Parts: sequence; C-alpha cells; structure tokens
Amino acid sequence: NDVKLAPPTDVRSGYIRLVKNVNYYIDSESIWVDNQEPQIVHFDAVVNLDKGLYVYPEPKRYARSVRQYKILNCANYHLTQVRTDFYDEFWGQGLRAAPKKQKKHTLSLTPDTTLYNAAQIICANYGETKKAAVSELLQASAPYKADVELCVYSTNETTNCTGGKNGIAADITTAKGYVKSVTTSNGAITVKGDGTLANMEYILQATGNAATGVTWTTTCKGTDASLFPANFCG
Repeated sequence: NDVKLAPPTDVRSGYIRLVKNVNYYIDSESIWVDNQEPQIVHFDAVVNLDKGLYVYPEPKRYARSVRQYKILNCANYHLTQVRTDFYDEFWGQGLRAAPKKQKKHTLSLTPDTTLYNAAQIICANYGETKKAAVSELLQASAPYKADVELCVYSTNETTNCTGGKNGIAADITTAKGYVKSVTTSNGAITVKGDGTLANMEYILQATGNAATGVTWTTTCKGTDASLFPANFCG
C-alpha cells in the first residue's frame, strides 16, 4: 500500500546526526573495534524513513527504518557497506525483513563525500603513546648502566666496560618496539630510537672510578631530541 511516516524529531540516546540528512544517524552504541586491527571501526548507520517499505511476507507490514552495517578503515578512509537490514520500528529495531544479498562495496571518503566529516569524528573517537614510547627508550639503558657501574668498581676503569665483557650484557642490535639498538663501549651506552622515535638518540657516558667518583653524562642527538623528558639531556 502507501503509508506516510512522521520520523522522530528528537534524537534517541546513543544516536547522533553528523550529515545533512537529519534522519540519518550514526549508532554510537553499536561502535566496536578489535584491538588487533585498531584502525578498523565497525558501526551501524540508521535511517528513519518518511514512507513505509513493504518488504515482509505479510503484505500489510512495512519497514519504518533501515540499519546499514559499515566498516571504516581509518588508515585509508575506505568505507565498506557490509549489510542492509529493514526494521518495522524506528531506530533500526523490531522485526527484521528477510535477508537479501549485499553487493559488498568499498569507497574512498575524500573531502567532498557526504560521510567525510562523520568519518573524521568516528576515527577521532575510535580509530586511534608518545611519552610512554620515550619512557621505554629511557628504560632501555637501565640494565646496561647498572652493569657498567659494577664493571667500574670491579676493574677500576671505564676502558673495557663494553658489551659482552665484564658482566655487561651483549649489545642489542635487533630493533624491538621503539628501541632500534643499545650498544656499550668503554663506558658509553648508545641508545637509538626506532619507528616514531627514529630521530632520537642518547649516549650515557661513565667517567672516573671509585676514588674520583663515578660520574655520568647524558648527551642527546637527533632532530626530535626535544621529545626527551625535562632535565634528561645534559
């Protein structure tokens, strides 16, 4: 038949308008992310209709809303529509029409696209640190500093306080996390960052001995040395 609907004027809790169409909502409560793929955001869009769609076995029953299951890749702004469901109540609830085949399709959300700003917002909230990374870079030298001090008290010199000698652990030459490498030579521990910290490096140098006192200097290098914590760099 032909039924005219009056879509709800007030926004239901958990739904939000982010596009020109006031009857098209993002269902905030539906949003989920798998932490193993942290830039891939799963969500439903919901449209409240202004005319019923007769898509049920019973010829008098009609849909009042549509729920579209979407996947947004925040790394490349690709948006995939996965499934479309028709519901007999507003807000994508109630009895669901029989499933139809979705021509699964993906598109790139460039700045002219209707959903571009909605995607920016979804990504800001769900699609994904630096201080914790820098802390790990600092912690990398800790075991080596301890090893070098032990060496200096035992041997009475900084010469030969080198990785793989005098109880000093071997140099780390395999990148792991934010640490590219840790090397120790003659009382100098050189730490280089990796990835986001690739432009950060520091050198901890031991000088002296028991009688003079064992002193440490910290020298920082790299274009991003400004990211080191207050008072760290000498």
